[PDB]
Amino acid sequence: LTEIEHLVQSVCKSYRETCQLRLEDLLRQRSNIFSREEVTGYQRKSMWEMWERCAHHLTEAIQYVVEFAKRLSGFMELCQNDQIVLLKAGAMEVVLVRMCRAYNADNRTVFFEGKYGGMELFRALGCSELISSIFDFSHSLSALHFSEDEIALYTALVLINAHRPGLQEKRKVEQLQYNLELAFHHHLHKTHRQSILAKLPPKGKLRSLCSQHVERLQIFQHLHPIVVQAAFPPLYKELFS
Ligand SMILES: O=C(O)c1ccc(/N=C/c2c(-c3c(Cl)cccc3C(F)(F)F)noc2-c2cc[nH]c2)cc1
Ligand SMILES: CC(C)CCC[C@](C)(O)[C@H]1CC[C@H]2[C@@H]3CC=C4C[C@@H](O)CC[C@]4(C)[C@H]3CC[C@@]21C
Repeated sequence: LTEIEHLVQSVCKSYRETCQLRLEDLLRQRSNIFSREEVTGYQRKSMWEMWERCAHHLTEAIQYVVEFAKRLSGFMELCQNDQIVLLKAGAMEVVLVRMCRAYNADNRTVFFEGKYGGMELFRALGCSELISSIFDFSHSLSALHFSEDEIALYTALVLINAHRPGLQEKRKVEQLQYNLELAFHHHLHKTHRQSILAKLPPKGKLRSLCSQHVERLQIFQHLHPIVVQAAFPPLYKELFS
């Protein structure tokens, strides 16, 4: 019918094509949990091996988010400066939101390298407080039981934010943002899910968590540079040095 029903469909399709891990796989695998022996195996790995592994997974996760963004109506018609401003500010925020699908609140585990494990899996990295904060964020989000379409629409909005500093064509970003806001709000009304609005994270929370996360990734990358399977030169250039 309207532009807006079509926009819901195209955002959800973009998400489906880029969600990386299927929800029904993630749910089915919840009973597949790392054994005590497997956990010890991970805890004994070098900090630097765990860093290599996690950095590679995080890179790949960011690439799926970039592909998601590229498929959002109007995103590719933004100027390249603005595309990069949006991705730099938002792509890791989206990854952190996407985690909640892979997180099981019943036992505080995340799907990692084919089974579920708790935060203690990552002991060798020596960032227990940061990791705990990330797990807690996913735990808060878990309680919403976000649907796949809610995740799609919400994460589109994490990216398409006209308030990011440094945008050159702010009105163009505003147009996209308003349409996405309408799509999300329409969809929540249609599905009797508007109750989630008051339960979503305060925006400051996601921003500060992400900033802390990226800061730690930068520290590790300075200490122990990784090989990146780089697909997006303008974005790579902004994050790596
Ligand atoms: O394919 C490409 O070209 C490409 C380009 C950039 C990429 N990600 C960059 C990262 C990383 C990060 C990661 Cl994921 C791992 C190790 C070290 C880092 C470091 F912090 F060092 F950058 N952290 O946040 C972002 C990010 C991206 C957008 N907003 C935030 C990923 C793939
Ligand atoms: C600060 C870093 C050095 C260590 C970060 C440790 C985390 C929080 O312990 C990371 C390590 C690997 C990360 C995961 C890598 C890949 C994915 C798939 C993506 O679709 C959702 C997020 C998800 C599931 C990540 C969530 C957070 C993880 C699970």
